[PDB]
Amino acid sequence: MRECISIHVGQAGVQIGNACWELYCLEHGIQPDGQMPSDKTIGGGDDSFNTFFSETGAGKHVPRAVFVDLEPTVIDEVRTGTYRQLFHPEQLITGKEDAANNYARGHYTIGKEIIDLVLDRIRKLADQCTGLQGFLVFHSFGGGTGSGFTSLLMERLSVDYGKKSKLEFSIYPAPQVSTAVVEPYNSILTTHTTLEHSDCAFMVDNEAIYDICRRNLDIERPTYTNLNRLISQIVSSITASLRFDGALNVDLTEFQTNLVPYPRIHFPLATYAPVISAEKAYHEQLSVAEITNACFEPANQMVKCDPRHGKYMACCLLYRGDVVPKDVNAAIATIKTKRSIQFVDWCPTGFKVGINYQPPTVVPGGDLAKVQRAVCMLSNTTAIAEAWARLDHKFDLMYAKRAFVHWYVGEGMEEGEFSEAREDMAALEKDYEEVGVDS
Amino acid sequence: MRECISIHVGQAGVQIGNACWELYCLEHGIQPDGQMPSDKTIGGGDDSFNTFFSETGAGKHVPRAVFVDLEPTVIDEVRTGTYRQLFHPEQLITGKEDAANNYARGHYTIGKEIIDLVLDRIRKLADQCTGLQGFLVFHSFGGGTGSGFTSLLMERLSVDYGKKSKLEFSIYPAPQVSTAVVEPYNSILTTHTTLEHSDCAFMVDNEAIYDICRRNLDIERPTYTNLNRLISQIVSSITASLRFDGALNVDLTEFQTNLVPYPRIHFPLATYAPVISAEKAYHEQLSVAEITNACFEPANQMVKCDPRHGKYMACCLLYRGDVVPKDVNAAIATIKTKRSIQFVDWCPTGFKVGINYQPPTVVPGGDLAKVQRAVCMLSNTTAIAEAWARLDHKFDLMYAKRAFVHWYVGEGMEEGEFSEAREDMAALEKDYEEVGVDSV
Amino acid sequence: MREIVHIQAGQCGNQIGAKFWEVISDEHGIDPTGSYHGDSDLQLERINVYYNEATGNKYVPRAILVDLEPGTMDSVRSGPFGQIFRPDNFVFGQSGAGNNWAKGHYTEGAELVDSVLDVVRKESESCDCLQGFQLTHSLGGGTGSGMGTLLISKIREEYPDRIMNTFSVMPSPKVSDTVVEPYNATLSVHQLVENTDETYCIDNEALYDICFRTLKLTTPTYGDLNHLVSATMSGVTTCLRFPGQLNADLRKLAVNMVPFPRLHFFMPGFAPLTQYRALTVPELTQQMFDSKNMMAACDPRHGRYLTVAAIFRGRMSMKEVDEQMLNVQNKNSSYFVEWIPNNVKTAVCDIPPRGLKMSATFIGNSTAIQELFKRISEQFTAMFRRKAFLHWYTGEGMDEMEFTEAESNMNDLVSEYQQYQDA
Amino acid sequence: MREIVHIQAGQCGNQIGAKFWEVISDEHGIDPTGSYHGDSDLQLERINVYYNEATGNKYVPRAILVDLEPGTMDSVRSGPFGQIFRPDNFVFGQSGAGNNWAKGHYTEGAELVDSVLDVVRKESESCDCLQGFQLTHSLGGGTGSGMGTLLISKIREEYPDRIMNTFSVMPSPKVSDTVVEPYNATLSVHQLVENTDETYCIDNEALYDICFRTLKLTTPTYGDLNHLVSATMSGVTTCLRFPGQLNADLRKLAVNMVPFPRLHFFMPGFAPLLTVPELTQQMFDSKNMMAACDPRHGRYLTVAAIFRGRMSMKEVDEQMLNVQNKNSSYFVEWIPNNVKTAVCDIPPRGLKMSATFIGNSTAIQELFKRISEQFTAMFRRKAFLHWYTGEGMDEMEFTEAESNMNDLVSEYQQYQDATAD
Ligand SMILES: Nc1nc2c(ncn2[C@@H]2O[C@H](COP(=O)(O)OP(=O)(O)OP(=O)(O)O)[C@@H](O)[C@H]2O)c(=O)[nH]1
Ligand SMILES: Nc1nc2c(ncn2[C@@H]2O[C@H](COP(=O)(O)OP(=O)(O)OP(=O)(O)O)[C@@H](O)[C@H]2O)c(=O)[nH]1
Ligand SMILES: COc1cc2c(c(OC)c1OC)-c1ccc(OC)c(=O)cc1[C@@H](NC(C)=O)CC2
Ligand SMILES: COc1cc2c(c(OC)c1OC)-c1ccc(OC)c(=O)cc1[C@@H](NC(C)=O)CC2
Ligand SMILES: Nc1nc2c(ncn2[C@@H]2O[C@H](COP(=O)(O)OP(=O)(O)O)[C@@H](O)[C@H]2O)c(=O)[nH]1
Ligand SMILES: Nc1nc2c(ncn2[C@@H]2O[C@H](COP(=O)(O)OP(=O)(O)O)[C@@H](O)[C@H]2O)c(=O)[nH]1
Ligand SMILES: [Ca+2]
Ligand SMILES: [Ca+2]
Ligand SMILES: [Mg+2]
Ligand SMILES: [Mg+2]
Ligand SMILES: [Mg+2]
Ligand SMILES: [Mg+2]
Repeated sequence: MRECISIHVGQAGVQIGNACWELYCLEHGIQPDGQMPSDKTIGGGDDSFNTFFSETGAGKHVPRAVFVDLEPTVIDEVRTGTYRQLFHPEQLITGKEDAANNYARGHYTIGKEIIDLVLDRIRKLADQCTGLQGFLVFHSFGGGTGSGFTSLLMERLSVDYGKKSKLEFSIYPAPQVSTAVVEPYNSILTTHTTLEHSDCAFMVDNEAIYDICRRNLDIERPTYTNLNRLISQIVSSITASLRFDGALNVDLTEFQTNLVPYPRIHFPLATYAPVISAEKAYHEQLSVAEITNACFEPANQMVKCDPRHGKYMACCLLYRGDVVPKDVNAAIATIKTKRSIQFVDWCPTGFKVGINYQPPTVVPGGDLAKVQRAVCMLSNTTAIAEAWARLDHKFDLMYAKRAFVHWYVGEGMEEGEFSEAREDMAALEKDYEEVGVDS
Repeated sequence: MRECISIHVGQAGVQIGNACWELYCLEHGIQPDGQMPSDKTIGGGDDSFNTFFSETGAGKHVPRAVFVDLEPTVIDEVRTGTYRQLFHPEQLITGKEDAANNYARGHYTIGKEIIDLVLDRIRKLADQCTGLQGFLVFHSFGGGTGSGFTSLLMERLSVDYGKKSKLEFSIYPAPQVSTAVVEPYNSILTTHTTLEHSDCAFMVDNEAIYDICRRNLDIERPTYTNLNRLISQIVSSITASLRFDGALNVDLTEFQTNLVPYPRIHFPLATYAPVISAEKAYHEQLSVAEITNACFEPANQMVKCDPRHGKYMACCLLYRGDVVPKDVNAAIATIKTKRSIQFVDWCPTGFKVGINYQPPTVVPGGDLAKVQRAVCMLSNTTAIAEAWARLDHKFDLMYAKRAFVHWYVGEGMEEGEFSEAREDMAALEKDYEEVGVDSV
Repeated sequence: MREIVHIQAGQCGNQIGAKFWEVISDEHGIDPTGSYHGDSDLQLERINVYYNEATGNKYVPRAILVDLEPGTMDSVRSGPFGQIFRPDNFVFGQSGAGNNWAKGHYTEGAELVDSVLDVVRKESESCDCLQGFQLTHSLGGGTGSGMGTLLISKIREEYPDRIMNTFSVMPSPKVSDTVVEPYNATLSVHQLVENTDETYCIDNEALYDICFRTLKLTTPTYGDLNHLVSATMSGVTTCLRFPGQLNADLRKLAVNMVPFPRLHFFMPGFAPLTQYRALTVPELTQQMFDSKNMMAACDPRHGRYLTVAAIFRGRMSMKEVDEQMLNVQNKNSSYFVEWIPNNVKTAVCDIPPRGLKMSATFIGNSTAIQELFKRISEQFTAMFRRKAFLHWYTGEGMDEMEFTEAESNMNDLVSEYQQYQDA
Repeated sequence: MREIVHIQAGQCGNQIGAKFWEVISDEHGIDPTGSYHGDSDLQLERINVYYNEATGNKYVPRAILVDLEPGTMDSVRSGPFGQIFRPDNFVFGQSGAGNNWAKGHYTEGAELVDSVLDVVRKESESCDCLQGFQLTHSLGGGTGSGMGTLLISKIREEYPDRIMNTFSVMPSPKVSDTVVEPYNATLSVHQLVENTDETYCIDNEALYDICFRTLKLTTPTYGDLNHLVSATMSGVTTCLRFPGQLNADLRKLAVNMVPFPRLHFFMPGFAPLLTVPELTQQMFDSKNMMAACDPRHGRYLTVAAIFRGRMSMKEVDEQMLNVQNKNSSYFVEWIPNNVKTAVCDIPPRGLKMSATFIGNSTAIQELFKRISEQFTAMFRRKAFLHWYTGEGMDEMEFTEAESNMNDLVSEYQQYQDATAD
């Protein structure tokens, strides 16, 4: 039995984190006070859910998680929330003043003083582990903390937990959803610093989740709550292999074995279907072939891009609910000759498939209708390089005039770290061009 | 705080002093025995009128003033007059023998006998002050005491109070009134000596006041009593900002910033309006528009010069009475198009406006009609150098033959002091030329 | 907890400062005696930012009152909300600065500065997590202009990392007290370009025009001008005083609004200009960007916008708010810099200020502000070329070399602004 | 507090001196017994200028009578107002002067100057604040001429910053007493040019003519001449004795009347001998000059005019301005505004309104030329010099007086021709 410790950094990770653990609890039948009648072994046991929850003599299940934010205002809502009693107080680490959307301030100035305390709190959790497989880091690209403190944490984790795996859930910035002007800077700065300390990273583009909430859920002005409930559905689909009995993606190293053939190109694309409005009293539930066919509609991807003008290096279909292997082969047969699925020539053109018979759980009073079958597709496509190209261009525009640089240099960063990070990104895009395109 | 000590030097200064204080009393409701029934604070207070009146335990309000003259006859009237109970005897200081129209006698021979005593009485007054703001010095240009002793007092005051501010109300001589032949000498002498010790001087040309009393007040031959009552109205308008509180009132030290571009150019030109008689005031009611316009008529000026032939460096309108900004502004816009207000190129072309709500008073039995609104314009204009020129020419006519110079040398002065004073006046005239030339 | 210490210096500094407290005290339901009497918890959730809580559910403005003359001090202490201020925090002298920057910065002000710093230091010790300081003052007098800038330097010396935020009233010949205001203002702009992180330029000329030309007031008073200043001040601090999606403080504001360090002078705007007929959200955004609503006499069209922040207050369609903002941008994109992507941000707030169904507040960082400094500079040189009125300053110990420096430093500022207008 | 010490010396001195007290006592309401019997408060305001206050409101002239012969003061103490004079202040000799300047200045007069001095000193210690002295004497010869100028010189050594004022009567042969009068005049003018601040030149030549031609007197006496002298002296001292709008003493008059130290000899005038226009006009006419000089043969350096009686200030101002403009040629340009005018409420005895004239005019050199002509006629032939050398003098002293009087006339010319630019 191997454990997984989750780390939530900054406002975006803490709230996304709040949402996932709310969902993990509903899925495993754990009460808001940590009780679990489903569990017959009190105070222990080697069940599949024990990878994300530990137990006490009192029969209480506690997420193997740590929340860190450099100001208390967001974690305080977790300390007085519905699952307040589910978290031990030391799992919640808050600071005095935040990083002011400043990567330099979060990584260098405020980060230096709070890093050791966090690593102790993490150690406290690793000690209770008998086979830690590694960490899941939730954070934004744009926040000064989400970008700056995370990359220092990822650096340290590689030292104190060498052999272990680090997986990343990242929120790519989009102006439709509360973004500061300097967020492009923090994004490149943190991507460069963390690029070698993360084995696999799932980007979520707030622009994409935003439109999905508008199109499919009929929400005029989606809020963080709407966005995070849809995000934690995707996250829950990705981690369920770890929390439930199964054979595919049973530990963090299979994500990299199945999804990441080249190390730097460790950015899979999540598509997800079906997203159905709970306000639709009736809505015929789609077939397996239909939900599978939707995984290839750009509308349903966590990042807006066009996978048709790219190449695949790996696809992984994860179904939850009423799905028979027979129907899955049928869809796949069809979607091959229907859609444009280019695979890179040094990779088999195939699909690793997983089926979990327990169907998606929905937060009561949430936006999502319950569905008898859903699928999540993790594909590694050069198409995602589009998100790097858009981001790098915005970086170029401001950096050419040196706008806002003085704020970073003022926290102790050297102006040259901008050029280094950007030069790395300029290489990252090239790695995608050489892998994908041809003459 | 902000307290003003007023020093009245010699006959002109003493007689101007009587008029002013009689009027202040009438403006504040202070009786000739010093009782002010409206004042509820007994023995003290920090009210606006307290900048000029101290208080005693008995509720008497005593002027912050010293009267000094080198002979008694003129002060003796103050000592035995209607306001005799207003001043303490120690405030009224006289010698036995005057300066005989001789600057040298007022600044040296006689003056030295009494200067120490005057400075001691001033000190005593200054010690009753929580924040002495400065001094107001009333004197003539032409008398031996007015010119000689004043210059001595100013020099000493700079030594005892440093750069504490000193303002002059000066009487410029005119033949029509009552001038001696040597008054151009005492004039250039004292102007030169006090120049570096005076922050700001208000000249009142006796010939201007005399002509106004005739044309506007219908007085065949004006006397000193006629001139002083008009002078005191001007003095009252200038100090009104210090003695009265008001929403739209501006302090005189704020005008002083706009009225002194350079240290030596500290001679504003005063104009006052309306100067009308009760016979004429019975018919006409004079608006803000009319009295404002009247300030730009050359014939209403305390000093005889032609502002159309100069350039302005500052214009301050001090209104008192039934006056509101809407009308002031409307008036100034009219003037701003019908008249030749040419400004120098190096300072804005605005008009600074204060408004005191307390209306003008008139002394019972005076010659001025009682009016609902008055204005006093303080302007700084190169035109005023004309007065310097006129006075300098008379000086030159006599000094070219050393006429009467022996009287001054007999008392201890040197011809060198004459030419020195004159050359200063010369520079002063050139200084007025240059401020008027346009920038590069 | 993001506490802000407020300092108001001089006549203007105290009259606008005093109105500011009157307005926000109202919006938060604090009565003149400091007792909460509102109806919503929203009014008390950020109350600790500007108010210190005394025993007895009493709220006291975290404000320090400074002046070299005792008049306006007494004027506020007897005004509407005069009792709400902590008596210990009235620091005032007796001499007065005579509209003389040198008197406020060097001679008379120096004798009183340490007294003010002891109160500043006292209010700061009382802060869980000091955010920064904010100062109200005019630039064309002496106490606000000179002592103000002197305090800003002494405070930056002891609090080198807190945020320095000033509401600075620029002088205008239309509303003038003395002729030396360009002197006092040019010496102060120099200090501000070096020791403040954010400065709202509140131009008296613009205020005059808004009253005269728009509100139809032939004879405007300082009371009419200040009505506009408090409206603006309330709107600019909305996100500090009320809850919303926006978890931001003054530092985050400076990081995103100031692309280059010396260019931290903001153009404020307000709509509707102070009604039975309600305004429409298209109308609020239309006016907010109109030149006639800017509280600084600069035609935005004469230059380019580096950063824009708008704050809408009222119960309104957030969707329509957003649609109208993208229209303006797409309707004026030649007036925004293309090299700062997505540089126009909007915050909405449900609490509308007392008197209006809904309003907008404009905070712009624009190269057009150079027109304001050019104006100040033109009027400075006219006098300085001839050294008019210099003796009021050289007699307080200052030398001409110091005037030459301020003027030079200001022209550079104008040059910097114009270098980014041709990008 | 502006006391004046009056001194009268010699026959003429005590004569005109006595009349001066008759007239000004009548004006102030002082009877011969010294008791005040007037009706106005103006009469007692400046009384202390010429009078001391004795026990029981008794006013005593502040005067000192001096003569080298008892045969005159004997008369003075007999005329009306002879008891008014304080009896100690009589200081009379016995031998006499014999119309001999030298006897009065060097020999006889010296034996007696210490006696007068003690009296002048005693009268001075009495004064709250002494203005100066006024001396009525005569350049005609003897006591007043030679001794009077000795007193001036002795008083000057003890009161050097005080004002020395003389009423000096010039000799004329039409009223002549002695032949040697030209000799005595010149010796005195030599003293007055050096030891007085202001001197009124009362000229017996002009007084004779006024009586004869104007007042049509065939046989004029000293009584008649002196009556003119009194009228003038009452006039020139009006603003000293009454509280007019003028606030001035002897020193303030000197300062405005004497542009150069030696040119301190004035030409008195008086009118009438009736409106403001004629009264002003007669005043600038030669027929009203108490000095045989035509104002139109020289130029006015300075002029003072006092009008007494009830009249309009404005008309006075206008008439005085018109006279100047119509006579502009006869005033120097280099002294701006050199004509001053006072007006006093109360008139003299028996006149509805009078006007007195004090001119400092270069035409006065005619007076001096006249004496110089008669002097140089006698001295040329050495006539009568033994009278003087017999007392101890030498011709040298006679030459200095002449050469000094020549220059005095020469200065008056220099400024008459002086021009301005
Ligand atoms: N999906 C999602 N995005 C969020 C959420 N909160 C913030 N973001 C996004 O994350 C970025 C801002 O990062 P934050 O988490 O607010 O920043 P932080 O880590 O607190 O950093 P500092 O506040 O600068 O210390 C913007 O692009 C936001 O749109 C959230 O709950 N959900
Ligand atoms: N307006 C006005 N001018 C006056 C008054 N008294 C005198 N003067 C003028 O002042 C000048 C003379 O100065 P005074 O004040 O008389 O002389 P003083 O200061 O007493 O000097 P001495 O007596 O010579 O020591 C002349 O030009 C007079 O016209 C007065 O009451 N009012
Ligand atoms: C405390 O109040 C404010 C604080 C901030 C902002 C702001 O303008 C709406 C405020 O209201 C005045 C702000 C504005 C400007 C930005 O750049 C244009 C930005 O990206 C960033 C912001 C704010 N962030 C967002 C996404 O609005 C954070 C800083
Ligand atoms: C004691 O009485 C007199 C005293 C003075 C003057 C005078 O003549 C009118 C007197 O009456 C004889 C006098 C005369 C001459 C002046 O002008 C030459 C002058 O300027 C000055 C004056 C007098 N001043 C005035 C203004 O008249 C002061 C001296
Ligand atoms: N808007 C506004 N401007 C003011 C106010 N009071 C003064 N001013 C302006 O500020 C300048 C004078 O500064 P002031 O505050 O009087 O001087 P201080 O007391 O020395 O700081 C001039 O430009 C005035 O127009 C006020 O209440 N409102
Ligand atoms: N007007 C006038 N002149 C006199 C009188 N007595 C003498 N004189 C003249 O004075 C001159 C003689 O001087 P006087 O006083 O007699 O001689 P003293 O007594 O020796 O000085 C002659 O010119 C006389 O005409 C007099 O009473 N009146
Ligand atoms: Ca268990
Ligand atoms: Ca009182
Ligand atoms: Mg945060
Ligand atoms: Mg006097
Ligand atoms: Mg002011
Ligand atoms: Mg004889």
